[PDB]
Formats: sequence, C-alpha cells, structure tokens
Amino acid sequence: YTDGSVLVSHGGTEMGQGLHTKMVQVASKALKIPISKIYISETSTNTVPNSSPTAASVSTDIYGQAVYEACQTILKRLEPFKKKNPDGSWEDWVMAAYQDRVSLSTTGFYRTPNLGYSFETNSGNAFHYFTYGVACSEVEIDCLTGDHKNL
Amino acid sequence: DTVGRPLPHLAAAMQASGEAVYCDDIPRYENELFLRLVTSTRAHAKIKSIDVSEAQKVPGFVCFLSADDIPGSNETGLFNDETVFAKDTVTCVGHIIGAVVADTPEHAERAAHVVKVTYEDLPAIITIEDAIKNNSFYGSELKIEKGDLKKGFSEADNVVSGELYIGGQDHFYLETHCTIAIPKGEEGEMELFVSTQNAMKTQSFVAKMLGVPVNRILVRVKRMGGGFGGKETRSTLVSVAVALAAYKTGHPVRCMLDRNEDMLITGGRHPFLARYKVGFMKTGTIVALEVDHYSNAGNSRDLSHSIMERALFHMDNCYKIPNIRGTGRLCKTNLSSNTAFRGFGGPQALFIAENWMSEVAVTCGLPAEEVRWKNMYKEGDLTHFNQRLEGFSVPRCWDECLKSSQYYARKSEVDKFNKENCWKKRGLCIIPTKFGISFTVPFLNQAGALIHVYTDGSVLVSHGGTEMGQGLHTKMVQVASKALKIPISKIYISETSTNTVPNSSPTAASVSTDIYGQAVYEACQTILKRLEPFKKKNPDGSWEDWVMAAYQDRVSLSTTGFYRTPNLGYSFETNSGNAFHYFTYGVACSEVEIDCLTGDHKNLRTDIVMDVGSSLNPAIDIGQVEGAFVQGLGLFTLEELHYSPEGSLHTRGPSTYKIPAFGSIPTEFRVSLLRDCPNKKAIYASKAVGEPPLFLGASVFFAIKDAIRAARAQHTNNNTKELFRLDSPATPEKIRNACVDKFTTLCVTGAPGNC
Amino acid sequence: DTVGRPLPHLAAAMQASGEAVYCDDIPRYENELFLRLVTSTRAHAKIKSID
Amino acid sequence: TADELVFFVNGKKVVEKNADPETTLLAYLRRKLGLRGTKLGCGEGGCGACTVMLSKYDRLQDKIIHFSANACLAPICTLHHVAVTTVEGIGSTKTRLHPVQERIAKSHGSQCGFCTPGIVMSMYTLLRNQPEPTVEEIEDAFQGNLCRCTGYRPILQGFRTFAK
Amino acid sequence: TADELVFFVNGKKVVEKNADPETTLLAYLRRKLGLRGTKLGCGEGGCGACTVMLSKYDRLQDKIIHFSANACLAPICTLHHVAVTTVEGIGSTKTRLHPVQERIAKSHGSQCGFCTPGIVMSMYTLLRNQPEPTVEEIEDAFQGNLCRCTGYRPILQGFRTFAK
Amino acid sequence: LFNPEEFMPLDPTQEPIFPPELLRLKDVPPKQLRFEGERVTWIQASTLKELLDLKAQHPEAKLVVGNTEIGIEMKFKNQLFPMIICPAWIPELNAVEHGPEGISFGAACALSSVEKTLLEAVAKLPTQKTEVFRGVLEQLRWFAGKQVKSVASLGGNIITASPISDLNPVFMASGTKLTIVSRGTRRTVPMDHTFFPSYRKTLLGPEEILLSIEIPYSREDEFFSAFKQASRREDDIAKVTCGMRVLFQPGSMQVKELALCYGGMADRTISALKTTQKQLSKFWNEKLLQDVCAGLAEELSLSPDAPGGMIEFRRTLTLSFFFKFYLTVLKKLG
Ligand SMILES: Cc1cc2nc3c(=O)[nH]c(=O)nc-3n(C[C@H](O)[C@H](O)[C@H](O)COP(=O)(O)OP(=O)(O)OC[C@H]3O[C@@H](n4cnc5c(N)ncnc54)[C@H](O)[C@@H]3O)c2cc1C
Ligand SMILES: Nc1nc2c(c(=O)[nH]1)N[C@H]1C(S)=C(S)[C@@H](COP(=O)(O)O)O[C@H]1N2
Ligand code: MOS
Ligand code: MOS
Ligand code: FES
Ligand code: FES
Ligand code: FES
Ligand code: FES
Repeated sequence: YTDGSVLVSHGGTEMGQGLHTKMVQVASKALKIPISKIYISETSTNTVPNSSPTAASVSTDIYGQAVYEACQTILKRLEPFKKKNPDGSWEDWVMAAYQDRVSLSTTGFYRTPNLGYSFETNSGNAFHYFTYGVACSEVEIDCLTGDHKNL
Repeated sequence: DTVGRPLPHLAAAMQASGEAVYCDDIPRYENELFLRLVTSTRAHAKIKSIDVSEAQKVPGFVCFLSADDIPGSNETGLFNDETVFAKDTVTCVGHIIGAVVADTPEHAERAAHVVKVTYEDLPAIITIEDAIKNNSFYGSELKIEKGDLKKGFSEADNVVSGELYIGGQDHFYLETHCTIAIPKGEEGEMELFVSTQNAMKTQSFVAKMLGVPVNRILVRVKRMGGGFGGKETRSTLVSVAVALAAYKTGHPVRCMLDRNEDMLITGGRHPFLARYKVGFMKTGTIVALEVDHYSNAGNSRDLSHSIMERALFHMDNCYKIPNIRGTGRLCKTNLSSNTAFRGFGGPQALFIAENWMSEVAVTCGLPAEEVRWKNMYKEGDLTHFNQRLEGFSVPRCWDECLKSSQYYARKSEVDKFNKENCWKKRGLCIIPTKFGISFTVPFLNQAGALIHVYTDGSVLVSHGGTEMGQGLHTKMVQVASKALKIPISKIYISETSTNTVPNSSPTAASVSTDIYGQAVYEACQTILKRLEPFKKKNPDGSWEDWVMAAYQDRVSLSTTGFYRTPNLGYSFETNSGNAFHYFTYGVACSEVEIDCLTGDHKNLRTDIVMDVGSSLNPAIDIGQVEGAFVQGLGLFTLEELHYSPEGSLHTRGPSTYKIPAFGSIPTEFRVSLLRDCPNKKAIYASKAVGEPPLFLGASVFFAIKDAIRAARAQHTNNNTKELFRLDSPATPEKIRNACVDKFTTLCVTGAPGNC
Repeated sequence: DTVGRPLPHLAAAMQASGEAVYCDDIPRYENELFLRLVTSTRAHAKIKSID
Repeated sequence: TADELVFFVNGKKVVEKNADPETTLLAYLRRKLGLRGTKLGCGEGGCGACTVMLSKYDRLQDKIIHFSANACLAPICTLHHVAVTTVEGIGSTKTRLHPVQERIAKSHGSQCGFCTPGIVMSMYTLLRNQPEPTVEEIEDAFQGNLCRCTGYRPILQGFRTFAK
Repeated sequence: TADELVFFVNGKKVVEKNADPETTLLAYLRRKLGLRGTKLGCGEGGCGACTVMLSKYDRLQDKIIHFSANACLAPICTLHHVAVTTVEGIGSTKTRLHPVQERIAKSHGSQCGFCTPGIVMSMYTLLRNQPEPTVEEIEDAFQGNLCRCTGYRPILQGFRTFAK
Repeated sequence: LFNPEEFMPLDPTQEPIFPPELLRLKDVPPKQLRFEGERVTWIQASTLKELLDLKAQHPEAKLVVGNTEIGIEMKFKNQLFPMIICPAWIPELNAVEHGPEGISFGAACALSSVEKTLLEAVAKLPTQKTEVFRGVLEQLRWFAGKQVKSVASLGGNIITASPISDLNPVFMASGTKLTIVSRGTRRTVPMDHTFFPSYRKTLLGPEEILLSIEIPYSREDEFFSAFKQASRREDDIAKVTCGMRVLFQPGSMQVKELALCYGGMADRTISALKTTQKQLSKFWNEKLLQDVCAGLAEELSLSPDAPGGMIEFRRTLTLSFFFKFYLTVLKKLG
C-alpha cells in the first residue's frame, strides 16, 4: 500500500504451526524490510484460488517459494525508484512507484519440480527430499500395575 | 459475445425485487452500535464548550466522541487541511464537531439534538464576492493563454463583456452516505463496508486517524445507491467517524446519514462566478476571449484545484478561438467544502462559453446555429491547450441532430407560436459539447484487476472500480466474456475490495470502463496464454476440460492485470502535453414553452445525438446519456440551493430542493448514439459516457433564454440585440423577473415604467 | 532479516490475552441461528421414519 | 397497561405487545422485521423510496381498499388491523418476479436500483386498484417517487405496456 | 417471583434479573457478555480451556479466597456474590500484558493458542495464592489443562521463571 | 433496447390474497387502544365521544391522523408531544355528506378521497355549481405524490396552518364552513381572515377539534380561480398561492362580492380585504384591473428583508395571478 505497508496472502492456513510467522520472515528477508511492515490477515478463496489443503508438511516449502517469487516481482518493479533516490526510504520508493503508475500488486506461484512416481513402473520421484531424525527414550514400568514413567 | 448488445444491468432484477443489498441493508451484529454526527450551527466561530449532560440522559446513550478521542491523527482530507473532528474553531455550518454513539439510530438522533454547543462568532466569508473582496483564496491563479489578446481585441468588430453566475448542486444520490465499521480486536484490524467510490482513500484515511498501518484496514464496496462524484472523497467524513467509534467501543458501529445531514455536511457542485469579454467580427467569428473564473470551494481544498483545471480545459467548448486567456481562482469560504459532481468543473465552464456565444449571435443578429457552426473546430485543430482533436465527430452529431430533430421546420413553428401568443412563448436551441477523457492528474490514470478461474471453470473477476448504478460490473463481465470467449453466465463480480486490488483510483472521471476494461482484458490475456497448451492438446474439448487439465498440470489460474493510460501529461508551464486521452462528443436540441406570467415552463421535446464510439452496451450507454442529461436539466433549471445571510443552508430535503421528477422530463425525449464511429483509443472501440452528456442539459436553459427574448420583444422594449443577464439555475423566479412587462414594472397600476 | 532466528509466533501475545479470534469468537449477527447435527445411532440400518 | 398492536406484513401476522408511538413503519420493517427492500431516502415524504402498499377493510365503505403510503412517516400505531405489502411481498428472484418487477428491470428502468422498490410499489398499487390503467394514470402514479439515475424515460416506457 | 443474581466479572457488576438454572458461566461469558477469551474445549471438565478464577470472601476462613474453576460446569446460579476473573481481566495487548501472558508468549508456550487462556488462568490463580511458588507447585497447577500442540516443555520452562 | 413481446403477462387473479385472518378480525367492534412508549402515550379513539372526553381530560394532547406534519415536527423541529390521540377511526371524521349548500368532508378524510369526490362532483354537476370544487382540484393537481395524498387529511392541512398551505387560501376565499367541537360545544364558522390569528395558529380552543369541512357549491354569477407558485425554496414561507372569488349582481359584471386570499405573502394565510372592499359595485373592466393591481401592490408589499426573499417575484405573482383570474372571469362571463 502507499504507506509502504505490505499485505501478504497465500494459500496456506494457520493452525498453530507458525506458517504465517515463517511467511512474514521470508517476505521480510526477500523484500529487505523489517517484519513490522508486513502483515498476514487470513487465508481466503478470493485472494488465492484453487489451493491445496494445508498439509503434507510442505506449506513452508511451497508457500515460502510463492511468497519469495511475488517479493522478487515487487523488488524488480521498485528498482528504478531505488536508483533515482538511493539515500531514500522504502516508503519513498513505494510512493514514487505509485505516482509513476507502477503496479504494487502481484501474484507468486510455485510448482515442485520432478515429482511423478508410478506404481506401474516402480520409478519416478515420489518425494522432493526426506526429513530425518533419531530419538532415544528411557522408561520405567511398574510390573505390578502396568503404569510407567517417561524418564 | 455480448459486447455491443443491450444487456440489462446485471443486478436490475435483484434491485427490482429489493434483494440487492446496499450498505445499511447488511444485517446488524448483535452488539452493533449507531453513530450520529454532531455538527456546527455557525459559519465561523470559536468553540467555547460542548455540553453532553442532557445527551447522557438519553436511553441507550453510549458515548460522545470528539478530537480528544482520536488515537492517531486529527488531520485529514485530500490536502490534509481538514479536521476529523473540529477542535477549537468551526469554519462552516455543518462542520463536524464530534459524534454521539448509541444503541439505536433513534437514540443516537435524540442524543445528538440535545448536545449543546457554545460559540464565539468570528467574521465569516460566504459569497464569492465576499471572498474576492477579502482576498480569500486557496492557492494562486490558474491560467491557460494562447495567441495575442491585445491584437485579437484590436481586430474585433464588436466587443461584449459581462458577468455570470452558476449555482451549485446537491448530488441527491437516493442512498445517502453510509459506513459500517467492524473492529476485529486483533492488531488494529478493521473491516468496513462503505458506500464509496474511493475505497483506497477511505482505507488510508481511516488508517491515518487510527495511527495504524494501511494493511490492517479492509474496505469493501458491494454497490452504491448513486455516487455522482459526491462519494469520490466526502464519504470519508462519515467513514472516519464510524471507524473511530468502532475503535473506541470495540463494537461494530454504523452510520447512515439522513437526507438533511447529507445535504448540509457533504458538499456539492461548485458554484462559479465568471467575468468575461469576447471580441468578434460582424460575421459572428470569434477573434478574442478573456474569462476569469472563480469557484466557491468552501472550507477545504478537497478536489477544487482539479475541478478548476477541468473548467479551464473546457472554456472553448467546441469552438476555435485564436486569442484566448482563461484564469481560475478558488474561493476559500465558510461553507461546507464543495467537491466532485458529474462533470467536475466542465459544465460550469461550458455554460459560461455557451452564454457568451449566445450573446455573439444576438449582437450580430445572426441565427444561433449558424454562429455556432461557423466557429466550430475542424478535424485536427488544436485546442487552446494545444491538444489535437483527432476523430472530431461534433460536425456529424450536429448534422444528424439537426435532421432528426427537424430543427429548421420546428424553428418556423416556434416563431409562428410566438407571433400568435402574448403571455406564453416558445424557444428552441441546439448546443454541442466536447468533454476531455482522463484524470487531469496523470497518476490517477492507472487500473488493476485480479481474475481467478476456479476448477469448475467459473470465473471471479475483481477490479478497482465500484458500481454506483452506471453498469460498470455489467460492462466488465461483457468484456471478460468476449476476451475469454466464454458465456457471461460463467463470470461473476462480487464487490470491490482493497485486499483484492490495492491502491485504486476513485471510480471517477468517466474513465472506469476504459481503464478497468483494459486491466480485465490483460488479465484475461494472461489466462488465455496459460490455457493455450491445453487447448492445443484438446482443441475440441470444453472450457471446463481445459481448466481442469491446467489445474492438474499445476498451471496457475489466477493473475493480475494492469493498465496505465499512455502519453498523458499536460504542462501549464509550456502549455503542451496531452491533458486527455480523447474526447467524447454530443449535440442536443431542446424546445420549451414558458409561461411569461408565472415563470413556469414545459420541456416539450429534446433530441440528443451522442458519440460514444462503438458502445459496449447501447442500453446502458443510452441510459447514461438520459440520466446525465436530466441531471444537467436539474442543474440549469430546477435545482437551487439557498443559504441564510449567516451561511446556513435552507434547502435540506426534497420539499425545498427540487430535483427533476417524472413530470419534469421532455414530453418527446429522443437519444441516438452515433453510428460507425469506432474509437481506436479505448477498449473494444468504445468511449467514456458517464459525464460528457450532462452539459447537454443546458440546451433547455438556452431554449428558455430564447423564449425569454421573445417575451421581452413582446412586452419590454424594441431592442432586438439586447443582452440581458440570466444566471443559472433559470428557476421560475429568474424566468418571471426576466419577462419585464406591465406587472414587473407596476405599469399596470397606473405608474410609469420600463415596460 | 530474521530468517534463522527464534521469533515467537506472531499471534502468541494475542493468544495469551484471549484477543486472538477463532471461528466461534466472531460476533453473532442479530438474526444468526444455530445448527446441530442429527446422527445415526446404528452402525448399519435402513432409515424407516424420522419424527 | 398497553394494548397489543396487531397488523400484517406480506400476509403474515405481526403482534406488537410493546408498540412505541414514535416508531415508524419504515423503522419497524427494516430494523425489527429485517425486510430491507423498503429504503430510507429522505424521511420527509418527498422521495418515495420507502413506498409500500397498505390494505384494510374499510368499515365505512364496506370494502377492502388498497393504497400506497410512505413508510418513513407512517406511525405503526396507526396500522392496527392494517395489512402492509412491501417489495418482497410481490415477487422475488428466488421464486418468480412480479410482472412490475420484470418490466422495470428488463426495460433498463433500474440503474443504481435504490429507488426501484418504491417505484415498483407505486406501480403495483395502481394495478391493484386499476388492472387496466390509462397511460395518464400511469404517469401520475409516480409524483411521489424520485429517481436520480435514469432520467425516467425507460421506467415509463416499460410500464406503458400495462396501459389500456 | 424470581430473585436477582448479582456477581462480578473482571471488576464489573453483572445483574442478571432472569437467571436460568441451566446456564453455565461459559455460555454466559461468551454469549451474553461477549467475552470470548474463555473457550469451549470439551464441556465435561477435562481440558481446562474454559478455566477462570473465582474470588469470594470466606466467612469461615475470614479472608478473600481465589481458586480456579471450569466455566463449562459452573452454573451462574452458584455465583451470587462471587467475582469472576477471565483472561481479559488480567492484561491485554491494547494496554499491557500480565507477566503470565508475556512469558507464555515469549517462551514459545503458545502454538494454536486455543488452550492458552485456560493455562494463563491456571498460572495466574496459583500466583494469586502463592506469589513465589516452587517448580513442583507450578506443574501441579496444570493437571487440569490440556494442550495438543506444544508438548508442554516450553510452557513449564517459561513459567519456571516464577519459582521459587 | 428491450422486447416487450417476451414479458410475462399480468394475471390480476393471481395477486397476494388480503389476509383472511385480518378479514375475520373486521367483525370485532372497535375499542379505544392505548400504546405507551419511552416518551409518548398514544390513544386510538374509537368514538367521537371518546375523543371529546379525552381532549377535555387532556387539552394539550396532540391529534394525529396522517402524521405527515407531526412526523416532520417531531423529527426535524425537535418537537415532543407526550400525549397523542389518533381519531382516524371515528366515523364522523370520515363522513362524506352531500348537502344543500356544498359537500362536507370529515376532517380525517384523506386528500385522495377529497380529490376523488370532487372529481366526481365536477364530472356530474353543471360547471356553474363547481367553481370552488375546481379551484380545490387545481391546488391538488401537482401537490405531493399519491403516497402523501392517501394519508394526509383535509383537517390536518387546515389546522397545520402553514403560511404556504395551498388549500387554506381556497377555503378562505370561498368562505368554506368549518364545524368545530369540544365536550359540550359545537359551532360552525365560515373560514375568513380571522381564522388564522398568528403563525401556525388557528382560532380554536385548546380542547376543540375540527370535525368537518363543507366546501360550497358556487352560485349563479359566481366565479373562482386558484393559482400557485411552481417553486418552493424554504420550509413553510414565501411560496405564493391563492384563492380568488368574485360574485356579481345577477346577470351583471358589477361586483357584489370579491375575495382574494394569499399564502406565502406573510406568516399566515391573508385576505386582501382593503383592496377588495374598494371594488364593491365596480364593473369588471380595465379600470378594475388597474385599481386591484395597485391595491395588491400596496396591501401585500414586502419589506426588502422579508423572510423568504424573492421580493419582486412574489409581488409580481400576486398581480399576475389576479390578471389571470381577471381574464378567466371575462372568458367565463362570455
Ligand atoms: C411530501 C409532502 C408534500 C406536501 N405538499 C403540500 C403542498 O403542496 N401544499 C400544501 O398545502 N400542503 C402540502 N403538504 C402538507 C400536507 O397537506 C399536510 O401535511 C397534511 O394534510 C396534514 O395532514 P395529516 O393528517 O398528515 O396531519 P397530522 O400530521 O397528523 O396533524 C397535522 C396537525 O393538525 C392537527 N389536527 C389534525 N386533525 C385535526 C382535527 N381534526 N382537529 C384539530 N386538529 C387536528 C394535528 O394536531 C397537527 O397539529 C405536504 C406534505 C408532505 C409530507
Ligand atoms: N447510475 C449512475 N450513473 C452514473 C453515476 C452514478 O452515481 N450512478 N455517476 C456518474 C459519474 S460522476 C461518473 S464520473 C461515472 C463513473 O463511472 P464510469 O467511469 O464507470 O462511467 O458514472 C456516472 N454515471
Ligand atoms: O498433512 Mo497434516 O494435515 S496430516
Ligand atoms: O468523476 Mo464522477 O465521480 S464527478
Ligand atoms: S424516505 Fe423519502 S418519502 Fe419516505
Ligand atoms: S435507479 Fe438510481 S435513483 Fe433510481
Ligand atoms: S471446556 Fe473442557 S474443561 Fe471446560
Ligand atoms: S497451543 Fe494448541 S492446544 Fe495448546
């Protein structure tokens, strides 16, 4: 918007996992502006259509990419104004862009490459990569009651 | 492909059934409160106290809000020269001091009336002459000048100088100003439902008052029950107040203005005073023109500068004038700030032009059509601001209107009528117009759209424009359908919102179809390019097939579109650069009968020919011509605002302010759109239609003046070349008074008189 | 640039204060109604009547 | 010790046990009954945006009568045993439009749409009194209805089809 | 024929003139008073999402007592002359957070946030009885609060700072 | 632009039914009703007797029929009337009675009923008997809309006593008879200059109510016109409107009676008494035209600062309207 504040919308929903937090961190990094200038309000079908469910643990990966791309478009469009006013502020560059009738709205989109596993041929990538981990747990059982303590 | 077909307004059936939802029709939240503005009763005064003691005793009273309650900024208005809430000094009757909040609109009303304000009066400036006398202006003189005036006036055979006034106008949108504000309680978030043509400024202004980033504020506009410019900026008077109430209470709050509040507070069309001098030949040819314009701007700048700019751009009307100088000054007065109204300074300057042109024809003793024609621009001429007239269609409109209206035969019938009638007279006049298309501020000439295609193949279009009855959404659906090659039944537009298309210009300047049409078209082109590979693979498949395949191939079915009108940028320093993209043209012939004894009149017949290029929708465009013409008929002949000498508006409702009624329209009322005139410069060869036809209403005014001339020939004197001043609006008062006879002079009593 | 830093969840302060709005926390319209599902008490049956 | 106020709106009985004398029919329809087709345009009788039809059995004429009225000035307390018909009472897009509604929409007689319900009810009321009106009766039916958008021509043209 | 029910919520007097015996404090807070910080998680006393603090003067003990309760099971009709404190009664981002609120937020003890008000009210109550509790007392305060997101570690870690 | 051949035909029998439940309730005998609000008690009177008693008991109680004036007063002029009586149900206040001298209308009769009745009278009766009726109809021509006329009462307009009432000048000029009642009292008076003593006031007692209004048949040698200004710029002042009557000695053009009454020339409806008195026994000619115009110019002269402005226009109308009457009477005299 013309005050330099940024509204980000993406196909992902917040359920406690901190997806919007991460998307704001990404946008802040990509645009090179403080997180306080960016806001995510909600997820809605009239801003981003045809969204996949927020699922498969990939929301950061895929919406992170879409947000990044949209940010890159914004930066490209602002670049001439940065050059004209190199000692100026984000707010001054945005206002100059607006007054020069440069669009400050853009979509971003990402499509995970090289996926296509076939049950017929047992080939083609099913996953983009894997997440790994190891855990070691110790317990004490009460053999008389079936209760236990996680130590 | 419905482009060029007379498709009814998409919402017309719902509007007829009362199902169409306007702002106040939105259901109320269980805890929703109501706001009523508290407003100055003095033109200019210091505020000495505000007593809410009696208001607090009204059942359901919640709070009184004033400048002290604002968390962010009390500085607002387009040029930051207004208060949200007046603090120490009021500067017009209707100036907003504060607001009451209550549990019902009846209780808010009751409480507001009982709020008591104490004032100390200050010297006030009400009239343009007050303002000139006191040097009370906003900014410095505006000017356009071409040629050599001293030379032109030296070559002139005749010179006529004079003064003319044109009264203002109340928008009288059937739906008054309305806002609902819903505070979310999180992070300063607020969602507003507003009857506004300017969601962007609403959003910004609410944000500034609250002191929160613009991204926290969402403004949504489904539709307006009329706008006419009166909701281009002045809607923020209500919106910002209601947002404050929401912020303060934490409850949803709404306000819809009563008619009397709306007429007082929200501003109207600028009254203009003109002082003019024209030099001309005995043939009627104009060789020199000087016009000083003064607008009554009221108590803030608002859009007054750009309105005066448009006035200066239109002081030529359709006439080539080699030596010309127009100036404009904005009068700073203790009246509600005047604003945009359909035409935006154009009708005023065009009326001033036609007035001196009427006097040229009278002075020369030549038929008015002939003087107009002889002075008309030709294809490819430059205007006084040095813009080339390309596709100048006025000559075609003129010829066709002369023929279809049967002007010459009817002129002879009017003369026969005036010969046979002593106390009634007819008049007939034919008038051209041109109207420049684009915001005169270059950066407002930008437009965005956002289109989504859902997986069932249905399409949701969003664009920066708002619907106020002009059929903009209708035209955008027709455009999108043609562009995508799918039926209109597959496309929907729901509303205008700041979170779908940001930084939108106000829906104004008649350019919305033009600029949102291009933005929508471009978005549609992007969708088509992305679907092309799927059509290639399945050329006999359906739209739905193509869309689903694209979805399943992970091709995005959502895109923005954007348009920026090219080659715009007039300089007042070089008197060069295009102020406009193109011009819309039209001609109207009107006939009237006046009652010389009473000042009443009948509109007998009107014929209009309008150049709208290749119309996207003839039914909608004919509707715009008719509605705009009737508003102009109101401006010039019916509608009159009246103030006490202390500057308080007397005319605050339909009982004292008379907009045209069913019975007001010309008995025979014909409109034609010019044929085979595509416009290369706009979407699918169409032209802007919103504002250009309104000045054609003046054809009635100049027919009335023709009829008065005949009455004066009958009863007043023998001077066939007499110039008398007739100000606008030509109400029964002005008409009657101008028919000088044995009654106006009291000669009938036996006294001598000027009869 | 906060990427890689332990920034608290953006809404956490409002979640702790009870200001974060979840679906049922949205205010009710004056005319707003309430729905309750009627569900089978049998694993597999013909529906014979509903009274 | 207040009597109940009993009237009808669109064929349905309304029993108001706590009528405030100050309550206008327009306020009641919009803000109590939630029928928002009827609009506020001025609150002083000039504009017709709030036009409804009233029907009662006139005990002095021994006759059912139907007339138009401005909802904005009609006190509900005058309406005991009166029937109110609003725009939603005569047709809708969810059921079937009344011929009056169809013709004003199709004739391009609705632009912004705000005056349309009031005009529809003025025309409706005429047809309920006179099923075969003349062209003149039709024009006179609208002296109390203002439209700022259309210039009136299309509304009259579409309604002229009811004449003879 | 029916008595008035008088209690206090966040310092403000509530006078219920027509108390229904079936009405729960949770329903009253949310749907009559519009204080939606207190949540429904189960309606059976097991999750503590609806946790509030109640205060009263004990006549027998001769002092003001403070304890936690499940609003989902507290009939409002038990609350005559009792003071209720909810999450909105102790701090706000619009004014100032209570230390309990600040610490759970900054310690990463809130993910979805739905259990957070109840846990805040459990910890707040403890602190109102014991300004300097032990690590043991802190964990015990939460036997009645469930969280599905966090795995509890950060919540205990953040509140440990209040000991001993 | 559209195709009417495709429109749904109208089916007059398929209209919403008049609520049968409501129809059943019409048998129930009317009785007084009482409504109580935050600020106002409203009594719906079922009988004239009830009305007169209520008014005797509460003389300050405000009558409301159509509310087209009281609604404006309450909403816009801040007025509050703590007790209202609505007499609309009372048969006597709704009666339309044909008598020897004229047509009587109960005071609650809506202007639409008056217009219907008079239009019927004018179609049936000799032109010479319906001069005043046609005056009334001319004033009702472009007067509000159908909505207002269907509920605005005849008595409401009269007692409102606006300086710009279009009806009061006609009723004054014709000496229309007003039957006025309270508990005990009953009196009939022709309306004349004295009926309106001051701004918005009438010559009624605090308890009195206007029962009926009798609009006279015109007589032989009697002629009537009414005219009105076609602009209004202020709430209730400075809109010229008039009723004009002349009675001639039998078969002559010699003035026996003359009445010129004007609204919009003062803070009440007024009669140009001094001017008209001077024309008694004079003949209907140019000299009378000149003398009346001179009389009107003087008697009705407006100060430069008169409320409502339009000073020259209004003077001119008073004269121009008389001129139109003068010529119309000449045409009627043959
Ligand atoms: C939009 C509109 C346009 C109008 N145009 C015109 C116009 O062009 N010319 C014109 O002359 N008028 C005009 N009027 C005024 C209209 O004619 C009057 O307002 C109407 O006749 C008043 O009648 P009512 O029944 O509505 O009165 P109410 O508002 O109910 O009462 C009016 C007054 O009369 C008193 N009253 C009523 N009945 C009696 C009774 N029988 N006995 C004693 N007192 C009584 C009441 O106490 C009150 O003081 C217009 C009004 C509207 C709203
Ligand atoms: N029905 C209707 N038509 C209308 C208006 C309106 O408010 N209602 N506003 C006019 C004005 S002032 C303008 S500038 C244009 C704006 O819309 P456009 O750019 O889509 O023509 O519509 C014109 N026609
Ligand atoms: O993919 Mo998570 O919603 S199971
Ligand atoms: O540009 Mo129209 O809103 S005056
Ligand atoms: S709202 Fe305008 S007449 Fe009722
Ligand atoms: S359609 Fe807009 S007022 Fe009539
Ligand atoms: S809702 Fe789970 S304990 Fe109350
Ligand atoms: S943060 Fe989600 S249940 Fe606790």
